Amino acid sequence: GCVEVDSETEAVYGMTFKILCISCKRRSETNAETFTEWTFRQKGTEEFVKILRYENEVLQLEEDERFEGRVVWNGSRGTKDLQDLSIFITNVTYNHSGDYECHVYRLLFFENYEHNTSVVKKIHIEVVDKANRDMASIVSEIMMYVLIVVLTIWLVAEMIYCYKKIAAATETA
Amino acid sequence: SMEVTVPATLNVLNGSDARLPCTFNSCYTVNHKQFSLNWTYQECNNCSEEMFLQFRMKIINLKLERFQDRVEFSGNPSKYDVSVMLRNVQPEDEGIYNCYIMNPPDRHRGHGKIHLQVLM
Amino acid sequence: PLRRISIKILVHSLFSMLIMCTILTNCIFMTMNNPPDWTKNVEYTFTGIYTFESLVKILARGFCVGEFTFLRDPWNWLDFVVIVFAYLTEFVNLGNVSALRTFRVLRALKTISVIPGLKTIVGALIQSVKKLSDVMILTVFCLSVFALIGLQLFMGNLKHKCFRNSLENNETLESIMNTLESEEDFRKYFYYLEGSKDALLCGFSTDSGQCPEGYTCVKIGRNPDYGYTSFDTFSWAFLALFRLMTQDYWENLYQQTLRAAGKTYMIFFVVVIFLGSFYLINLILAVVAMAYKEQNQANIEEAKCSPYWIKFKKCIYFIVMDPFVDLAITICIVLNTLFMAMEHHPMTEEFKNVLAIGNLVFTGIFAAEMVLKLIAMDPYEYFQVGWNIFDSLIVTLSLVELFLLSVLRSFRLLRVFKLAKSWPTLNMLIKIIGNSVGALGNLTLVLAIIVFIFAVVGMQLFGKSYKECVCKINDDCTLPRWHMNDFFHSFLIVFRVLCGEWIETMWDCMEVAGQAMCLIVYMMVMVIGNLVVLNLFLALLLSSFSGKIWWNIRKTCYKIVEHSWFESFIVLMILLSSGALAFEDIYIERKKTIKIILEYADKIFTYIFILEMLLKWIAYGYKTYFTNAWCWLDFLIVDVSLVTLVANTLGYSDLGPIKSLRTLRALRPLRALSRFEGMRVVVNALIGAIPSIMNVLLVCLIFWLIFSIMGVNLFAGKFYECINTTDGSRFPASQVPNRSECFALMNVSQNVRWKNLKVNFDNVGLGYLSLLQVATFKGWTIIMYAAVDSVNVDKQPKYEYSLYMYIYFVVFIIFGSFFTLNLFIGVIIDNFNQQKKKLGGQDIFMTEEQKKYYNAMKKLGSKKPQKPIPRPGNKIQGCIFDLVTNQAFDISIMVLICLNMVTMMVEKEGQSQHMTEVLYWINVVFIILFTGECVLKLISLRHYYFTVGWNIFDFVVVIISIVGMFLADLIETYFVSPTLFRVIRLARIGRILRLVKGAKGIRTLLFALMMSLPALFNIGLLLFLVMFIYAIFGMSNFAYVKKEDGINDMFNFETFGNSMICLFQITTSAGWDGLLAPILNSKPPDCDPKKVHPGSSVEGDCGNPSVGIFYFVSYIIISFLVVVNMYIAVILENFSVATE
Ligand SMILES: *[C@@H]1O[C@H](CO)[C@@H](O[C@@H]2O[C@H](CO)[C@@H](O)[C@H](O)[C@H]2NC(C)=O)[C@H](O)[C@H]1NC(C)=O
Ligand SMILES: *[C@@H]1O[C@H](CO)[C@@H](O[C@@H]2O[C@H](CO)[C@@H](O)[C@H](O)[C@H]2NC(C)=O)[C@H](O)[C@H]1NC(C)=O
Ligand SMILES: NC(=O)OC[C@@H]1N=C(N)N2CCC(O)(O)[C@@]23N=C(N)N[C@@H]13
Ligand SMILES: *[C@@H]1O[C@H](CO)[C@@H](O)[C@H](O)[C@H]1NC(C)=O
Ligand SMILES: *[C@@H]1O[C@H](CO)[C@@H](O)[C@H](O)[C@H]1NC(C)=O
Ligand SMILES: *[C@@H]1O[C@H](CO)[C@@H](O)[C@H](O)[C@H]1NC(C)=O
Ligand SMILES: *[C@@H]1O[C@H](CO)[C@@H](O)[C@H](O)[C@H]1NC(C)=O
Ligand SMILES: *[C@@H]1O[C@H](CO)[C@@H](O)[C@H](O)[C@H]1NC(C)=O
Ligand SMILES: *[C@@H]1O[C@H](CO)[C@@H](O)[C@H](O)[C@H]1NC(C)=O
Ligand SMILES: *[C@@H]1O[C@H](CO)[C@@H](O)[C@H](O)[C@H]1NC(C)=O
Repeated sequence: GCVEVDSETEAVYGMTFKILCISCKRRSETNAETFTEWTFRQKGTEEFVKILRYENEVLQLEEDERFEGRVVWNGSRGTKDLQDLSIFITNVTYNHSGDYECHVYRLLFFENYEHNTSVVKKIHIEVVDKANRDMASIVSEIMMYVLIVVLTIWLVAEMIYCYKKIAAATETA
Repeated sequence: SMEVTVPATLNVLNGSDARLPCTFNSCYTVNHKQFSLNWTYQECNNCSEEMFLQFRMKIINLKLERFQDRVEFSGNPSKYDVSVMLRNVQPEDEGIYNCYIMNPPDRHRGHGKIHLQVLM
Repeated sequence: PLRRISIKILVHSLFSMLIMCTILTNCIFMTMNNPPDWTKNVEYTFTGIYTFESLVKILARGFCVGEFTFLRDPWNWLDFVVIVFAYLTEFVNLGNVSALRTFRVLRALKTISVIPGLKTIVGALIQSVKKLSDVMILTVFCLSVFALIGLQLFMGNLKHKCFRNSLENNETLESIMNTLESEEDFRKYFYYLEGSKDALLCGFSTDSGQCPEGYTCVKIGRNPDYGYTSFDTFSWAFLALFRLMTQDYWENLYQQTLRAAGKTYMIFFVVVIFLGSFYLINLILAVVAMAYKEQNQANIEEAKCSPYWIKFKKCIYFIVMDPFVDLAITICIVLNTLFMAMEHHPMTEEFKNVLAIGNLVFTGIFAAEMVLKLIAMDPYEYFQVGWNIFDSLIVTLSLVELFLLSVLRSFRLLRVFKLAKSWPTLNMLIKIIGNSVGALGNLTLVLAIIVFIFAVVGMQLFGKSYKECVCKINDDCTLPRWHMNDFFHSFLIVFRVLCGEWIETMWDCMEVAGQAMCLIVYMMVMVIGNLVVLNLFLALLLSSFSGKIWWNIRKTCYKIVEHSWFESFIVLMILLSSGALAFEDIYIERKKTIKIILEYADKIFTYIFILEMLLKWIAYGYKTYFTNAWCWLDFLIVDVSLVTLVANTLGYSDLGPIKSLRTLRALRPLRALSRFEGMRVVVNALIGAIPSIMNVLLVCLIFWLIFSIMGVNLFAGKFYECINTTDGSRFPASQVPNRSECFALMNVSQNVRWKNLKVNFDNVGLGYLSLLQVATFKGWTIIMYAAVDSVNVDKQPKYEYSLYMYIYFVVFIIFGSFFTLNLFIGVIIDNFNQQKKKLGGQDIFMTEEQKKYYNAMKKLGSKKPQKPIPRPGNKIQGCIFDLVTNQAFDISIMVLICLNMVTMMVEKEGQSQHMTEVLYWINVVFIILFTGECVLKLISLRHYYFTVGWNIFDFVVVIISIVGMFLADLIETYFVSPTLFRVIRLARIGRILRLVKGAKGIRTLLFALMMSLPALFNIGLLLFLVMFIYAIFGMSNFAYVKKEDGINDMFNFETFGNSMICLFQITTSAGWDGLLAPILNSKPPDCDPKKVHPGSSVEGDCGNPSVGIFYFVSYIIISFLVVVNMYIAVILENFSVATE
């Protein structure tokens, strides 16, 4: 079922990027209605200007130029109880860099209890010119090779020592 | 079926107090809103019934003119008890006394019938 | 003179028969349940016959001598009781007629006296019970210790409920509780999981949980199950544990506590089920079986025109043609059954007719041979043979079908047995059935008599209550499916209890009939009823049973493979390789870093294994390498991994296979089997028995097929019903009687669905699955309700229309499960016996090293006397030694421990402070006295004290006990964390364990358990590996299935920890039916094929019906096979210890 996964923090310039904000209800069985707000403050500047609001099925987008155009909803569709809210940007630009805060509003319907809750997920992304390979990927690949080389060296090493001994035994008798 | 225990005939001296004792028994635990008890009197076998006391949330004594203020409730229903007391019995009190008990959730309605006879 | 006449009357052929005939008739009358008024006179006559029968015996035997002859026999005491009782009732009697009347059932017991040889069987049964005295003591003690551990660890836990956070009008949790008492009222306030009887159980820890947001967890109110399921009091805890031991609906207790308690406590259940249930039950079987052999064997040892007909008639006899004509017919019979196997709910009109045409030909051929058969040997000669008469009845039935209960028609399939004569194993099954009504007929008859008495007794005692109460038990105000109101129904409940299904029904009886009465009756049926069933099973089973530089290189590689570091290094890789498997699952997306290393890590593993395999080829060569079973397994695994790696590097991946192939990885732990010596030994034993198992399976399959075919004809296509989708409640049938009517409702109504069961009798293959559930008793009841309810193929089912179809299930259970299981168990244990004989009479469940150790444990059995010790010279030292040495002093300590044990029992939930303080203080005195005893033994004994093993255990217990009290105290001062504290107190239970030292009988049994630990460990290791492979297959395959029944948050296949919890639960095959059900549904509207699943790539939550069925079924069978092993290992050791 639903799992919470943190969004990627580096977006290549001039390429599409997807921001992931996923919020999971404590109990899957319960049914509630959700809506979301994403506010972004550009790097080097204080505060957040709400950029988009998604309620019902239609997505409302603020008129600011930084994000004018370039945004599409990648969230749960037709559910009306979103669970997963994600924003996808086409044609990523430097202007799209900084801190992103996404707040979720959920109406939970219980037997005689109606509960309104707020959870805040904030995503911070920095634009870079060229995709940078993750350090974990690089360390592991280099690390894996060393093991492959060391083991083989060890295996070959025994044979030179073991084999010579075996050859020696035949001659003695 | 509600279990009802009453004396079929109750003989009481004129001027004494007559406790009309009936036992109602059914499964479950009695509920105040749920438990309802009704008592009616008849001068004779074929005679019209006159309700004189009810339990609906609490005891309601209808204060029928024929009894003056001589009727009292005399039972703790939670105990399956719904007895009534007729103080200072008079000859005109002779007749048939009916106890009807309907107890939710029990669908069945209990009925006890006492023939009260007044001595001399 | 009169005495002679009476005496003459007393011993007569007819009189015994006359007394007996009336009694059987009397039994039919008890079954009335509201007999007419006219029947009362008949009641008087029965009273008359007994007095007359009773009077003569007393008149002749007594000689007016005090009835010395008459009352000397024990059975006669029973008759006197019955006569007075019938008579006493007319006389002034006690208030409860039903309680008093129940005695009349005693007359049924008289039947035991009248039938010849029955008296002997009952006596035989009582003798067996005597042997069970030691096991009973241990069982009570064992249940008692667990009850104490359970109570301390889980008391008050079942209470948790989710209480909502915001309350209007300044209400308080305390204020709310007293004022309201209604399910509707309660629901508004606490969570309640969509129609469950009670509130959802919540938990404090991260592992357990969880309550929806806006609801908080607090503990208040009654425990679930009417308050019956709770760990609050010792008595209640004892009932909960007893249920676990007999494994009745044990899965729910397990699921419920884990949820409130948290998953970490799953450990408690593993130890209890593994030691408490599998082991304790086995001990009972061994003792009953062992006891039966001595008595059975001991008793056995003491004994030791006209002329034309003849011409034509002679020709017919030549026509018997045993070499070919007789043989030819059997091929025909096998073919016929196969023909019958083809049926389905939906059958085309042309196909339906073809089946009819085909049947007639077969019916005709069987009759012609019979008519033809008659001419050749003559009628008298013809009916001489039993099979012939058997064949004749079937043929006659078919002829009648054409013109003159069509079900009987379905009956010709039995004919299939005829093959029994040719088959060695089938002959055995035929033999087993015969023994029950043959030599063992008297014993089997007793079972029938006992079931009858209980059904009637239950009916008399609780029949009235169920009707009046109904509501306490049912929301609707109508009788539940299982009730004690009628004899057939009362009988069904008793039969259910024979299978271990007692708890579900008992809660119902208790609500209506009260705790004291319901508990006593059910407990007796279970203990007494089961003992008879156990005796029949065991009795039946036992009786039935009896340059050339290349050469140097080749030599060297051989050196490398043989070397220990390499063998050792390879094993480490296997464990490590297997472990990486556990990490993958739904949560892998999170923790992206671990995912990257694991992906890379596998490549190094693939290279190492491929490298290792090459060394194997050079060292062994191809011929040696491929003639080994293990290597093929090993060679095959590397290949699957190798193909994925080559395909993966290349790209061109994810196109089904190879992608399906990736799922095959779960097989990686499989190479581990060869490496471990312990695991391999167990596997060798199973391979030895597969051929033997195969033979029994064939008989089971053929036998089950007849039941399955029979079932298909009766219920095929009749399980459909129109149900309200919101609550899944079938419509009344007053409206929407047929399928056609149901559809009209849908057109004008949104949520009404016409739907099938999912496990049913639509086709022969499905019938096999339905039968499997009934055989195991899991998921069986849903099916039975469907069968009885059913009316016709396209018609809505009426409630309990068939009612007598229950009989079909009862017959299958007796034949399908009781007999085959008898056969399955008999062959497997025997095969194991042959294996033991072959390998020099040595246990086949232990590695060679284990064998040396097993012998050392055997040495502990010896009683050679240890040195007495010398009193120290000092008198002061000596008197203490003198006092300590005395046996009387030791008995006092034993009494003291028992006193200590009773103190623990008094503890209960919400006891109060004054109560709590006294218990704490009494406990301190106990610690001081016990510590005091230890010091005293030490002063006198000195170095000698340390010599005894028991003294050391006693000394260790004291150290643990003082520390436990102090640490709890330090913890209280330090504070923070209640949970560490409860576990700390568990130390006191240590003193109770010392009781074992005192009882000689219990110790022998305990010693036996210790002896089998080495064998049990190997099986446990093998079992764990199989469970592990399955968990991995499950994680990939079943995560994402829609959550329905048995699958919910927790107890789901989403992660490895979760998968393990489920697999352990199903090992006992409990709830296996529930888990399988979500997997079965495929396609709308059962499920959505493409579902978003936020945070993951995968789409849809549809179980694979084919893959799911193979997986659950295979697991049930495999686990069962290994469990047969535990049964075998325990029995062997038990016979040896008892034998010594
Ligand atoms: C199927 O069952 C549902 C669930 O009870 C029924 O829905 C109820 O209908 C009545 C009257 O239409 C409403 O007052 C209740 O509120 C409904 N329950 C809820 C909670 O929705 C429904 O009537 C049934 N379907 C049909 C066609 O009868
Ligand atoms: C299936 O059930 C329906 C419903 O009763 C039967 O069709 C008719 O039902 C209507 C009510 O709408 C009655 O007026 C008719 O009398 C019913 N049929 C007849 C001939 O009386 C129908 O017969 C049932 N059987 C089917 C359709 O196979
Ligand atoms: N309904 C059914 O199959 O009846 C048998 C019994 N009763 C239940 N309510 N169960 C819950 C699930 C289950 O497996 O069906 C079962 N769990 C066990 N141990 N036996 C089953
Ligand atoms: C990028 O930012 C600059 C200044 O912050 C602004 O003038 C420009 O319009 C932005 N780009 C777009 C496409 O709006
Ligand atoms: C996210 O938006 C892109 C824009 O085209 C769309 O193609 C993609 O399918 C969306 N995500 C999903 C639900 O696959
Ligand atoms: C990105 O924006 C530029 C304008 O600066 C536009 O020409 C280009 O088409 C955009 N990229 C894509 C993939 O459309
Ligand atoms: C709760 O619901 C109300 C609707 O009455 C809405 O105005 C409010 O914003 C919600 N609360 C939150 C925290 O969004
Ligand atoms: C009140 O008494 C009458 C007798 O006339 C009876 O019919 C009725 O059921 C009683 N009311 C209730 C609520 O039981
Ligand atoms: C608590 O209950 C009292 C009733 O005595 C009420 O007057 C008061 O308003 C309640 N408190 C709150 C915070 O509502
Ligand atoms: C609903 O019944 C109406 C009759 O008014 C019919 O026209 C319609 O086709 C039916 N619905 C379906 C899905 O067949």
